[PDB]
Amino acid sequence: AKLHDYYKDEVVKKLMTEFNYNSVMQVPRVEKITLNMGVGEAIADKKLLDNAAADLAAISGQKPLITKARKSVAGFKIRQGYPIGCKVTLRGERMWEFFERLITIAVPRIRDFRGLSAKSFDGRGNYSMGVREQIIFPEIDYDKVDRVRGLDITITTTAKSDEEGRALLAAFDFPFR
Amino acid sequence: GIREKIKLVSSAGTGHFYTTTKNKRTKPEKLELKKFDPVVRQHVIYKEAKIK
Amino acid sequence: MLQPKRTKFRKMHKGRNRGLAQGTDVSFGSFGLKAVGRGRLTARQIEAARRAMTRAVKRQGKIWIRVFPDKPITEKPLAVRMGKGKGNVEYWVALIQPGKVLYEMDGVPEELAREAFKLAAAKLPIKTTFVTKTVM
Amino acid sequence: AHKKAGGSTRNGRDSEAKRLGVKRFGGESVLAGSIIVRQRGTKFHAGANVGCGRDHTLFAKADGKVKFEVKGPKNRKFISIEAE
RNA sequence: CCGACUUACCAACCCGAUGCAAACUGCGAAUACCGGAGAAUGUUAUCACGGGAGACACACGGCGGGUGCUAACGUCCGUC
RNA sequence: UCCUCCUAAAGAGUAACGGAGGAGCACGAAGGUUGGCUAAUCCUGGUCGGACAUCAGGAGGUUAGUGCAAUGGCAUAAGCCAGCUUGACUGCGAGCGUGACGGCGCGAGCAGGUGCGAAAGCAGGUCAUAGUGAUCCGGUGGUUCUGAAUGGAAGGGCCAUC
RNA sequence: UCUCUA
RNA sequence: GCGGGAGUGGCGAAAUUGGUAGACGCACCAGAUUUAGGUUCUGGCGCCGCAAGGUGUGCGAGUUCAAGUCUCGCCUCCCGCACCA
Ligand SMILES: [Mg+2]
Ligand SMILES: [Mg+2]
Ligand SMILES: [Mg+2]
Ligand SMILES: [Mg+2]
Ligand SMILES: [Mg+2]
Ligand SMILES: [Mg+2]
Ligand SMILES: [Mg+2]
Ligand SMILES: [Mg+2]
Ligand SMILES: [Mg+2]
Ligand SMILES: [Mg+2]
Ligand SMILES: [Mg+2]
Ligand SMILES: [Mg+2]
Ligand SMILES: [Mg+2]
Ligand SMILES: [Mg+2]
Ligand SMILES: [Mg+2]
Ligand SMILES: [Mg+2]
Ligand SMILES: [Mg+2]
Ligand SMILES: [Mg+2]
Ligand SMILES: [Mg+2]
Ligand SMILES: [Mg+2]
Ligand SMILES: [Mg+2]
Ligand SMILES: [Mg+2]
Ligand SMILES: [Mg+2]
Ligand SMILES: [Mg+2]
Repeated sequence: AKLHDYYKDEVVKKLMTEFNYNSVMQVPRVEKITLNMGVGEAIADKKLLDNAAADLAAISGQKPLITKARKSVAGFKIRQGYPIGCKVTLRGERMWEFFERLITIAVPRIRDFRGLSAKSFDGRGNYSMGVREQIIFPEIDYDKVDRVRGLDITITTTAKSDEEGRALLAAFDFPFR
Repeated sequence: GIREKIKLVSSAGTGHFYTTTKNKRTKPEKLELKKFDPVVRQHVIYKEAKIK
Repeated sequence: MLQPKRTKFRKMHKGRNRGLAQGTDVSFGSFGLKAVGRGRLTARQIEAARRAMTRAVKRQGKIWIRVFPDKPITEKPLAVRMGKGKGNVEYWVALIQPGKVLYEMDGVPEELAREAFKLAAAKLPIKTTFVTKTVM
Repeated sequence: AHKKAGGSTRNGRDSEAKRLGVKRFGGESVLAGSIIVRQRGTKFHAGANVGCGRDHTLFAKADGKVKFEVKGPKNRKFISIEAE
């Protein structure tokens, strides 16, 4: 709750200043963080899905929800109902604590890290990024793993526009560019 | 017409039986249902037997 | 030759052709060729009258065709008895009621539109007349 | 020699008429259990003292006169039995 | 690598205008049909049961239609 | 032979070697109940990831879905998830529909015993309409109903069923 | 064992 | 005119209940053998294409998550049949 306290004390005062909002409830806030791993290669073996969920459970201390195919497509050789990915929804304190470990540990551990994009805000403030390699989190042991996975992080916030989320993350010193 | 026919014999000692069908390929395990026995006027477990 | 690209069904009842028409006013262009009689116009008759007025205007001006042949017409072959199914689709017609504007034209003078539509109506089985764009 | 004989018609079939419709109209006194409407869907719907069958058949649960009426936001047609 | 621009080969959606449909309907009759009430009229014309049948090859004409060529003293249905 | 639509003329019904399509099953859950949920498609962003997997938001508002053909229905969902389960009960059935008949169908309610639900209540198979075959003959289980002098038995009858 | 032609 | 059947690479030919399409062979190309050619031996080989992928069963739409296989229509070829007066 280190960043939640830092939000409640300094970000709200900052955004109320830099936007001149009538109410404090009009301010943005983060709502959830969704962690998807689309594993399309589990049609070869279930164990690839079963170990990627084990890896993502170490990153965020939750058991992941194994997602399935909404429908059947033949270009990918899948039928409707096959377990095809895994997700984790993060809310509350576990959200803040992961978001701390993200921008403090894992983003610096990116090979050739040079910033994020400010063109990844889905028109309505909600930010989405994708990491190339799961070893940037220190939860994973390097010798113990075998396969380089990848996941994508999706921060869903209550910002109406795109810039109010851009300023919110910049208030959390989020390394755009 | 792969869905063959069977009979559900009362386990109450009576020779009462309901007749019904099943797919013996996909459901190899025996069907056991709790049905009414009009002789005993109780609900008793019936078990799958051959239609014979 | 005009013809629907797709149809939901291949054949149609013979129907009737009673009633007055709906495409009465000159919508788009300035001059029109209005049907007075009743009947059906084939796609050949339509395309021949289009050719006769396109040549009569020397591709000057713009020509609309208000009608479209969407009714399939079956025929039985020669030396075939009256049973054994409905005949094969041979051609396509448009049912024409009185008042239907068949063609429109502008970009040309009135007298030229008169002589073009006269050359076209001489290729059409039904009796026509010449109309102009009326205000209201 | 010449009777080019031939053809057929893949389209000879049709089914039997199920005799659906409204068996008792409005203002028409019925006994309890009398079938009012036989129908596929719920083209009509059951109101007061009117049951809906397995095949969406509307029958009278009581005795009295048939009342057709339109209710609801969807403007659906309800059939009710007035008391008598 | 990005592609620079202009074409005429066009063109999705959307918008406006305009037609068509037996197997289209955000509308919708006339008639017909069912039920109720009320006169007048009609040799109960109505229903039920029982005795005896015949008939189940129809025709044209009108209207609504299918098929055919909106051909047939054609053909198949509905109604008189 | 059966089902769906049109022809079919706004009740029912209505023919042709008229126009078009399907059925001769499936399901022990794809049934019952309680509780909850709500689609197709498209747009933007996003690791492998691509026209099209999974993820987040927005438009949209059922253009989807319904075990299968078509039509009619479906948000109180009849559509989609999970829990518990066997009402895919037995005897009856007022009263109606439909047929020349054989026959087919709907059915509240009654008695018994049951399942879910806190409960009101719901459940006598599946959203409905196709998924089928008379009688005879013969087989199997049950039942003293009968039992050709008498007692049994055979055989027959009745019930279920092939 | 087989082994054509220029 | 009626019905049954088939149409795939340069060629002959396969594929199953719809889960990529070319297995195979012939030919063609190239290599080595040989004084040279043939044979014989090895390796390639549907079309566009940057090495990475795309378009591809007669033609046109449909069906399906997905067709060579399902529909339908058009087409071409083969066969059989086209009778009594
Ligand atoms: Mg003959
Ligand atoms: Mg109509
Ligand atoms: Mg007769
Ligand atoms: Mg007769
Ligand atoms: Mg006669
Ligand atoms: Mg007659
Ligand atoms: Mg007549
Ligand atoms: Mg006629
Ligand atoms: Mg005639
Ligand atoms: Mg006659
Ligand atoms: Mg008639
Ligand atoms: Mg009718
Ligand atoms: Mg009528
Ligand atoms: Mg009509
Ligand atoms: Mg529910
Ligand atoms: Mg995506
Ligand atoms: Mg259900
Ligand atoms: Mg159904
Ligand atoms: Mg016999
Ligand atoms: Mg005895
Ligand atoms: Mg004796
Ligand atoms: Mg020599
Ligand atoms: Mg294949
Ligand atoms: Mg002879």
